[PDB]
Amino acid sequence: SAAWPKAEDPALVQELLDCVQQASHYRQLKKGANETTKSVNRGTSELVILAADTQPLSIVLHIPLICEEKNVPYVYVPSKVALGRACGVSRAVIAVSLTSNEASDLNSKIRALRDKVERLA
Amino acid sequence: ERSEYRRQLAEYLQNRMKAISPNMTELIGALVGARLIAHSGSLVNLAKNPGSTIQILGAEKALFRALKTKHATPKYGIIYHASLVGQASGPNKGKIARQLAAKIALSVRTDAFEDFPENADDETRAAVGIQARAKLENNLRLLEGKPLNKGVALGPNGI
Amino acid sequence: TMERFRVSPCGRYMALVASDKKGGGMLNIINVGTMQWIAQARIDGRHGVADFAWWSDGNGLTIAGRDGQVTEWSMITRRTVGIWRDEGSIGGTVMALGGRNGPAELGGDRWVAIGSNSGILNVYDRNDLIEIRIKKYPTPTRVFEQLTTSISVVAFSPDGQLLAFGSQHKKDALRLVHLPSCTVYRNWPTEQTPLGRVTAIAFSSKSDVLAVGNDVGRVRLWEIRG
Amino acid sequence: DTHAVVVAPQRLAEIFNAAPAFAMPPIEDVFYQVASLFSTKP
Amino acid sequence: KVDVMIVHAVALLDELDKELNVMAMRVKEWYGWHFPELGKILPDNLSYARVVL
Amino acid sequence: AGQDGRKDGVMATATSVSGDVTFWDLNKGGRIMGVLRSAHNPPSRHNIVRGGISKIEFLAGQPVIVTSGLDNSLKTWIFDESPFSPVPRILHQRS
Amino acid sequence: SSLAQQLAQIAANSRSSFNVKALKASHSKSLIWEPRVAVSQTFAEIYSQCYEGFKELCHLDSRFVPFDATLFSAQSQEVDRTQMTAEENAALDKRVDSFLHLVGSRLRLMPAIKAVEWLIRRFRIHEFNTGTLLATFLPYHTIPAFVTLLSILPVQRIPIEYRFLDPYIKSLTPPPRAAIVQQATNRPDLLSAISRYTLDSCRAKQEYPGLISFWGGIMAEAVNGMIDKMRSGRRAIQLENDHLLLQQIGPVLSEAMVMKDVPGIQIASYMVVAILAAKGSLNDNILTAFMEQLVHGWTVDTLRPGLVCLTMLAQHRSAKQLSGRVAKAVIKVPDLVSSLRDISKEHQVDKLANGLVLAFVDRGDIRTLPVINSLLLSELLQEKQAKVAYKALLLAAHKIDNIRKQVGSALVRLSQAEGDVGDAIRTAIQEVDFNIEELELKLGA
Amino acid sequence: LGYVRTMRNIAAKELKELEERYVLAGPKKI
Amino acid sequence: TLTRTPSKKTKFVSIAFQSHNIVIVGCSNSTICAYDVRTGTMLRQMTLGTDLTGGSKNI
Repeated sequence: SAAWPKAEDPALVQELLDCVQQASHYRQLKKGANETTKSVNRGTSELVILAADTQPLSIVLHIPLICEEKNVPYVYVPSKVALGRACGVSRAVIAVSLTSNEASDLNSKIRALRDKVERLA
Repeated sequence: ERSEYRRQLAEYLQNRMKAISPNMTELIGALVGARLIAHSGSLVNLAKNPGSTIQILGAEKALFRALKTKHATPKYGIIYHASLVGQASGPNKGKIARQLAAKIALSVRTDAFEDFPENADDETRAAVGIQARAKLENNLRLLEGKPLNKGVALGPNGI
Repeated sequence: TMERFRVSPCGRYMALVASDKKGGGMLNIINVGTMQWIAQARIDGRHGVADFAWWSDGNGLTIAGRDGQVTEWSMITRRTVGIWRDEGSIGGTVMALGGRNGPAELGGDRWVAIGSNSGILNVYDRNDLIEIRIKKYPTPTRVFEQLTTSISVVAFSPDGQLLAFGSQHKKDALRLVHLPSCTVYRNWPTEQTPLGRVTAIAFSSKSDVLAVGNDVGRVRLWEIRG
Repeated sequence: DTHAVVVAPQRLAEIFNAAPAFAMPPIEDVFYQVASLFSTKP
Repeated sequence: KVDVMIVHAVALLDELDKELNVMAMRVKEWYGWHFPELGKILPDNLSYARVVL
Repeated sequence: AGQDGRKDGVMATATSVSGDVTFWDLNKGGRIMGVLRSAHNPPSRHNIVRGGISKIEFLAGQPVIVTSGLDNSLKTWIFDESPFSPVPRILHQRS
Repeated sequence: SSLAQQLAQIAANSRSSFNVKALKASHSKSLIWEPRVAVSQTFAEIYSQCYEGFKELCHLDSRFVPFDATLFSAQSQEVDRTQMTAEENAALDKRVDSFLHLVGSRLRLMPAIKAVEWLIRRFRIHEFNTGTLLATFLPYHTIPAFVTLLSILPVQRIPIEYRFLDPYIKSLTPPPRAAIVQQATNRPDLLSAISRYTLDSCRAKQEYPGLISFWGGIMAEAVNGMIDKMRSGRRAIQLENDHLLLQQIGPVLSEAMVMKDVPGIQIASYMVVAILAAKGSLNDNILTAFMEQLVHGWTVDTLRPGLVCLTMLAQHRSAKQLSGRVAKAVIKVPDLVSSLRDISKEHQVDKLANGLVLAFVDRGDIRTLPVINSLLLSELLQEKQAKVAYKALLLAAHKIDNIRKQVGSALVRLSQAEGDVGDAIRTAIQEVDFNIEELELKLGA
Repeated sequence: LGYVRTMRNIAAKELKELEERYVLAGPKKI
Repeated sequence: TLTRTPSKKTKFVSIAFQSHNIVIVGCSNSTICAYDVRTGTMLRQMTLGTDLTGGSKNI
């Protein structure tokens, strides 16, 4: 379909979820469509993960345009409710996006993660 | 002649708006949607906004004053004169402001990206705005009918 | 290690779990006829097998491996019947299985419960599980989320009626689900009903008595009269 | 075997508080709505 | 479906309404010399121009 | 009586194998209206605790109604008005 | 200040003013105009305008003519209720009540409102028949008329159940229906009162679908919430609360089902008992009681919804058979199989049908056979149900002492049933191990 | 927080502008 | 390029075709990947355990 940087590779997806979970414990992660778009417009973001199986996909199709412009990688998981309870909020997040700081092993993990995404491209 | 010209102009505006973005004019109405698109510059220029941007779309001086000096933020922009929020009340008006914000952002991305197989009736095309209309008007009638606070019923004596 | 194991209700076989994680965990099947190795089911995972349960006939056994894979692995064929997924839970921790008049070729057990690490605990139906071809994404019967931490006991009234499921990490995480109506109870357990930090539960074979036990190491008991 | 149903009181209240009492759709209609809610049939 | 029409249209409508306002008050004063009580009784400028017609 | 407290025709019945008294509203066809459950202690043959109810009087003209049992207890009950009461409340007791 | 307690008891139990100030305010409370005119509105023009509205109402609806004679005559224009005797006052009250019950239909109409305004500014209905007017306005509880009445109501005069509208009097906005239903759930008295009002109306044949819909909705939501309260866990409190709820609702429920005249209110009683058995896990004696009663009470105009209620009742039942007259009436129901098929297209009629056929095989009358065969070929029962039905049928044919000819014709028809019903029948024959051929030759010979 | 974010946005844009200006003022070629 | 594996240490050693569209590769981190070639998607990841005779965990 349109979700062309699809990530179905299982160990890849599991690493993405776990990194999100770690980042959720580090408060460096924004939960939801609207907030994702705010974070990327303000540029602070460094990676963005979406969900393929939303019913009108179009409510997240606006993100890849902006991230192609402002040059940050984005990648789709296949399961929204998995992403949601990966954040740990009990309601199916459709869009999570996690940003940078100065000195963090989490920042390192992010860099390796976006390298994996650029591999998937 | 000028008056009639404006009248038929508004007729065109509503029709052409139904032609472009049926979801949004199924939510709010062509005029306020037009004002939004105007301040947007373009449809996609709108659809890259987030929900909170749409909630306060317009009130730019007021917003940036209250932020740049840490005052209370404005609650809404053109959505105030939009049709649905007039039937709320006060604290309800704020809650409707948020909810109408997010569902508008939904509808705009929907009409702005979701393709249609072009043998597509307008109703099947605008079903999502219709859904939003229904759910949201239900929620508005609920919060309107939120009860009040039971107080102990006094009789004649203090008893 | 021989830490975790579960015995067939038929009482002939026993299943031990191989402490060797590496991309996929396996559980050995050992006859208690002669305590001999007779089978080794291997499931994929990312850490190995969270939990598993014997189907009520005995013929197969259901293996809930972490990252939510559920293998159903036969015994009479002794090859995997089917694979499907818990509906997107990050790390499965406990499963269990029970009920009556579920589909016979999956052994004839009916409700199957799966508990995440995240705390959400789903309940599925196996007559819904069939598409032999299996539904790769059962939309779950319900997706219970009263609890809020990692689920540790998930157990079944052996007459297929009550469900107990309870988290240990917070004080008093024990919730009780009626079935087949899948509604969690209200009147129990209350704020003041002494559970503790529940660590193991068990209903009787008659399913009249419930016993529960906590980190202080004490047992409580409740009659279950409807 | 069958049991007592379980309903969301928000659902029942939604049924009735949909519309004012006068010009509410007639009682057979609303009865079919409500009994269909309470129906013990999957 | 392009919306440059839309943005042009609403600019035009806003300016149009404003100029309708000022010329409506213009004709209000412009007849009020002959008949000011008309403008007093009728506040709706549209109907007011209508009855001037 | 008549589910509005206004009408008359109420009667009270008592056994001695239970300790629960019963109030009928006679008016339409003689419906039940309520049970003062366990006014006295419920009688039991296996139990040391004596129970069972001796007699009941509605005293004349007034909505008090005096009960006594076996278990050394004389209680008095009364209906209110402005909440209508199916079952009375206790307004004396001696045990 | 025990003195002051006594005095305020009297002074809010007053019924007539005695300083001019309280006189003027008591006259100036009114519905249409403002106080600052109603003060010195004298007692002609009130009768004038209101009688004009009265003429409009009388030309619309017929039966207002005795009220024209008795409550709007020029002597009524100056009758001073304040100075008659008590029995007079009560007779007046009855006339007042009957007028309210008739007029509450046409309430959204201005002449009706004017009529009530006459009633208030002359007889002070809002002060001396408070509960009735509040009752007959409660159904329209969303409307500006209701808020205005809420304004002019006297506080301590509001009946003790309806006291809960006082914060709305402090804040003149209408209460919403959830607030009403919550007070209805907590108290028995308000619910008893509403039901008794609307029962008075339909006893009087003055009901109307808006009011009935109102009453049904409020009763239904209230009973739902009440069972939500009465649930205990503890066995005895669950039992006693079942008893208690049954006491508070039973009589109303009785007359409401059995009132053959009023179709919608019969449907409403059906609705509420359906919920009652559906969520209130009740006991088979009581369930059969309700079944038998609606059996006695239904109409043809209410027949299909009452049948839906029958399905729900027998399905929530625990036993497997029906009690007699229920079977008699369902025999009397004409379009049974078609109707239950249309019902079971959304409603699962199984236990109902089982109880039917079990009662029919208990019947030993032989006018029930075509019914029996039709329900057997219906494909509505389960396999064990059809089998044990055939079993009891053969056992009836064994115990019977013509009748044998009819049961044999029925039996050969069911043995030669074609589809899965016939397969289950022949399965029942195979497990019962009795010879179809023996009975076939015995009946054909 | 809101105030801090706005000033952050403005300064971010300014760093963007200044970076562009710095670069345009001033194994690479094969 | 059909796809590449997620990680960088996943070395490929063996290849064989189950059917027309269904390729099997056996690969360094103890894994056997079943890919569908046509879309290029990852049908299933088979997996092998630790070599408990010698060291060097990854079979």
